[PDB]
Amino acid sequence: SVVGSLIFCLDCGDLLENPNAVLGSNVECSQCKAIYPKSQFSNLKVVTTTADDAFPSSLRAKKSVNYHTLQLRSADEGATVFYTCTSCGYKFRTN
Amino acid sequence: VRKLLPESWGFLCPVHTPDGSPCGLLNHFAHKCRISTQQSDVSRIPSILYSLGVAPASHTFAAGPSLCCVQIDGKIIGWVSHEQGKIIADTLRYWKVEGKTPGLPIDLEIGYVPPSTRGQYPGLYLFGGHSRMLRPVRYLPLDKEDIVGPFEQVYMNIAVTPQEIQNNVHTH
Amino acid sequence: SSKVNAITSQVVSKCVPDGTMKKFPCNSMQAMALSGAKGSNVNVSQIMCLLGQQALEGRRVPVMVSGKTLPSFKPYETDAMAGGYVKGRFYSGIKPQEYYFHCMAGREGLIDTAVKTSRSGYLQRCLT
Amino acid sequence: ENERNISRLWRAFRTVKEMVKDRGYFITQEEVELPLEDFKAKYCDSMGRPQRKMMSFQANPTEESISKFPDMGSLWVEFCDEPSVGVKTMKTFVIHIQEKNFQTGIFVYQNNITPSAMKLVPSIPPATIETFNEAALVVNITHHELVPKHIRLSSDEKRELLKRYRLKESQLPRIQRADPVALYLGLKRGEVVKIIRKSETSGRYASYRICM
Amino acid sequence: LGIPRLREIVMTASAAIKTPQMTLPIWNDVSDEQADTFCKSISKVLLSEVIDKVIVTETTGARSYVIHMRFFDNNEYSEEYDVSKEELQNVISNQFIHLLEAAIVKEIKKQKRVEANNNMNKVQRDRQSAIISHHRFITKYNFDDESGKWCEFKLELAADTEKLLMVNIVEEICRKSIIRQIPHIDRCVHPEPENGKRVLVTEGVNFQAMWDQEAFI
Amino acid sequence: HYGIQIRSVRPDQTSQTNVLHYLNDGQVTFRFSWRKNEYLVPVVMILKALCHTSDREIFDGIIGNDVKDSFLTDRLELLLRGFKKRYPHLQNRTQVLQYLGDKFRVVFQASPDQSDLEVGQEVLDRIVLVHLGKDGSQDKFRMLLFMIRKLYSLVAGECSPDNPDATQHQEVLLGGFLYGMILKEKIDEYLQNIIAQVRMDINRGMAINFKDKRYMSRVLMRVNENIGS
DNA sequence: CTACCGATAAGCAGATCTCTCGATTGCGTAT
DNA sequence: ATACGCTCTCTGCTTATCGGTAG
RNA sequence: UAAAUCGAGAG
Ligand SMILES: [Zn+2]
Repeated sequence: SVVGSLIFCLDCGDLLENPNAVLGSNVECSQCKAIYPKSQFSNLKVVTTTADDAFPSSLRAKKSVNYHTLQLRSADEGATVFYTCTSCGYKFRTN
Repeated sequence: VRKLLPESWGFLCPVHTPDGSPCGLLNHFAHKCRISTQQSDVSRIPSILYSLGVAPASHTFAAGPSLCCVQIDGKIIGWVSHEQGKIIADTLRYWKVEGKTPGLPIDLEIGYVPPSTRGQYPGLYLFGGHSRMLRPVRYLPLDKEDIVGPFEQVYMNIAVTPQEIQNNVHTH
Repeated sequence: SSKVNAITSQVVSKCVPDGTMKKFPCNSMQAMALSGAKGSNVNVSQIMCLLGQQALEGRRVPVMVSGKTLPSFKPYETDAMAGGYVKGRFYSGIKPQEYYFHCMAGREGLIDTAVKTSRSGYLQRCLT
Repeated sequence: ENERNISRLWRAFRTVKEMVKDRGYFITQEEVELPLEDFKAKYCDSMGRPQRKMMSFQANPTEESISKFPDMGSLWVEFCDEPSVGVKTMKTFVIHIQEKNFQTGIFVYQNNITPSAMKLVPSIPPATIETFNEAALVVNITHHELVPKHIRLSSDEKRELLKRYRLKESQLPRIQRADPVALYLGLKRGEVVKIIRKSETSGRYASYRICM
Repeated sequence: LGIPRLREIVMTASAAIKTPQMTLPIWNDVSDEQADTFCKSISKVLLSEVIDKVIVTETTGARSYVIHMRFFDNNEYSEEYDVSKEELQNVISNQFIHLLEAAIVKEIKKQKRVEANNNMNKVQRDRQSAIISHHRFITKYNFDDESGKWCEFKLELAADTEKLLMVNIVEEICRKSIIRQIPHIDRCVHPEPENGKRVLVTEGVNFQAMWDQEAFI
Repeated sequence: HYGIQIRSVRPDQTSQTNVLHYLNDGQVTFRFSWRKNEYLVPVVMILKALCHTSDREIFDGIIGNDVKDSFLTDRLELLLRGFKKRYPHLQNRTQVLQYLGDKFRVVFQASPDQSDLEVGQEVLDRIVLVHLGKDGSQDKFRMLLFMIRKLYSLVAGECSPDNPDATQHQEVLLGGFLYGMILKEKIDEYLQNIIAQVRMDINRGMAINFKDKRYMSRVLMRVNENIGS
């Protein structure tokens, strides 16, 4: 029920309240109003690295330096080749 | 906004445009560009899409550019990977040009946006509605006539003449 | 653009007036281009040697999202012609891709011509 | 780093002497062409920290200046050792100007002059008082390439100018009383500055700007 | 360049010129090796130009934050911008944290509607205590005083506060935090000499600061 | 400056434009226009009004298998908690729909007999993603989830912004379709005119009988039926 | 503690060559 | 047949309000 | 005899 930094009710799925904004040792759902103990929800740890693009600079850039084969149906079946030779114009397919 | 663009190849005439105030704004169609005027029968397409490998969106549990969203006329139909999305896009083109399957109209525009690094949002889109801009190109397999649109065109390679065809990179 | 312009300059240096079939003063095109009656050296170069690189607002031909400069060019094609380098000349005609790029350049020229006249009257009015 | 402050003060003192000499008072080139070590010996104590009380000096009009401008009087140049100017310093400076009867005294401060102190600058006519920041005098503006030669005209030459072109005082081109060159020369509203302007088409030619 | 420039000069008399520039002559004494480095001693350096990345570790239940800042190698930015560890660390201690805390407090006010070594030496503890005392809600601080390639510090907020982005805030502050800058000047260049004279071209206008450098200009 | 604009068309070839704005505060705003002025609504309201949804259903429909993506998780947490903070009473679909119908009753010229729930459903069916039409509430919900994910992908710098000037993203108003839609608007105006006539009859006259053919033919002659002009 | 001097954030105004044709010009009650 | 009420600006100036001085 | 607005053009 715990993903990221938010906790979802296991009965209905409404977003639960922020634990540190409720009286201790009990979390109550907003709609179905089930019983949720504040235990076992110890760490809402979320890490967030920057965009790796928010800091454009000069030193930043220095760490970055006729026949057709077609797949028709699915990845299992082999590729089918369609030839159309310019010598005569005769076109044909091959598997 | 007045610039001539490579996307208008075959739809807007590069030459026919008044000189002066209306330059770039008032332009004309290419002489073989037929504008769609009636909805194509896109009723059977979701069924054949499911057979190809599309996973129906009703019970999929998927989202994001990491998967290929398969949509029709502005309605999500399924979620299949980018590789299989390209496979089914080419399959749909082949079946639509080879006018055997009844569920695929010849005017079905197949806009496939493959994954790219910070490019356009990927996914498979199918259009069959009114007012679309369509032009006839020659599908090189089967050596037949295909109809393409501006959205569908900017990702596939159409040789301007058969003498300039290259292997494995040109399909029209 | 610099490299393709260097190639263009080499072609023009080699192929005129040495490569011309008719020479000045008999060649009236060169006769009226050298004397200043009408035209320039770049005009006869385009007529007789090549059109050269087509410049869109100082850059080359615009690129689509897919990386194609045109439907007939593979994505990110490392070609001078793909970027807008016309090797053809008005004597022997130009290819459809070169035709499209030249149309882009001519349209940009007309747009600039229209927008330049409107951009200068107010300065003279204020000064006067 | 204190050497940088010493050098800046030396440059400011040199430019102040150049300004006084240009204004028409007698300053010999020995004072202007003062070597840095000579300045340190003459104005820096054992610790090397300069004292700005000894830098204050007095100047008198030259013979030519008295011949041309008979109304000129003694000039008193003051430096403020205090890092700021308050009511106490400004009023004391004004009284020091008055008690010695100086016709003009120019004030050089360090950081800023308190607005309560700024009220006493126009307090005492006719002896005007001028305010100059030390950091604004590190480089003499009139030595710049673009600035021309400005020479304040005497009353007789002003009469001759306004008679030759048949002008009112106002029809002349105007130079702002607060622009740097007018503060440099010490222009009081009404008098004209002749400008020897080097032209691209005519070489030297003379313009005239009245200060208003 | 062109008619718009005329529009700036004649029509508007813009004191706020769109692209101000300043030309500086060069004494024949100085050499191009000194010239290339002098233009780097005046050009502005934002704090963001040296940060490789920023990692925000938010653990709520009082809110906690580990605002780790990963820099480029010291040999890299100590050469590209001539910025040493001491100057960068002082800018972070004095300028960056103040702006960050001000922005956080402002946002809350408007919304009311490889492992680093744990052990520290004697002086670092006192510096941490001083930084905690001078700022509002910092409970930890450390700088890589030996290598200058990271900076980790804590940030405690009231447990009642709701979620903040805490990455856009750091992104905005870092681009506006300044290591070194001469006022109204953002960059100095050393273009090729034209018509013989050697000239430095700067993208800002501050005569008073250029008056100091008699040695070079 | 980010956003997701969509132009949907009903079967009769008339268009409604829906614009999803992204606010630096963290909330996304649905924007439309009814007669000649714009209206704005937090998109969580419309998401819950379209069909019976939990709060984790939206989380799963927006955040896919990428549970470990911090950007998307933080933005969606901000959005959901903002909706909870601003509207703490709205808990089920019908209540949200009733609130929406109460908010949009005067502008839509809703009849006095319309329940707030049904007028809210009508406002939904007339505004948000009309190209799915009625009975497509599930499809409208999926489309909105896709559009929100696309907006978040754009603001994260993982997608190029589509160029409206490029012909790749354009269509043609044929003129005949414009003729049809302007004629439809004129017919709608005609119906409104006859209703306004019988309204001015209610407040002034007395010989009024809705079941009388005579009254119908009498009040029909009082309007301007010359649509062709 | 309170009144004067500024110092920005926000709102508001006007504005960005000549010449030739054709076509239209409103409705909504009340009497 | 007929008369009277009506949704992608550049440059400033000008206003409102926020801090600091010193009175 | 007039005026706007729209539209089309010329240099
Ligand atoms: Zn619940």
